[PDB]
Amino acid sequence: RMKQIEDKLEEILSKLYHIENELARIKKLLGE
Amino acid sequence: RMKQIEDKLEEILSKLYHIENELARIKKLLGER
Amino acid sequence: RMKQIEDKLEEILSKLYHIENELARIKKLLGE
Amino acid sequence: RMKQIEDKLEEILSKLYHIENELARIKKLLGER
Repeated sequence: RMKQIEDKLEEILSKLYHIENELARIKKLLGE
Repeated sequence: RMKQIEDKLEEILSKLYHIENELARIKKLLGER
Repeated sequence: RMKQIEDKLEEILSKLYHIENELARIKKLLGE
Repeated sequence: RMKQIEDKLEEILSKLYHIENELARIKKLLGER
């Protein structure tokens, strides 16, 4: 059951990368 | 405990989609203003 | 080794709650 | 795989502290402006 966990974790990370890109766009809209 | 883990996984995944959608609304609000 | 994982997961969640509070403060500073 | 899991846990935990700190800088920037 490691693999079903690792799978979700990968998916979790990928959300965090997508969040980082939302915050890159936002920081630029903000003048930083 | 695996069920518990798996709940916790999902609960994290939901707060992530919620986070992403509150960011995406902030982003739209700054892009149109 | 479930418990060492569940532990980190709890900790992960707690970060996400803290992020939500950062975004509550920010949304109000933004007029929403 | 547990080592892999444990790496992945930590990698998520780092992007979380990084996320939190970029939010905290945005928050300061809007509170002082």
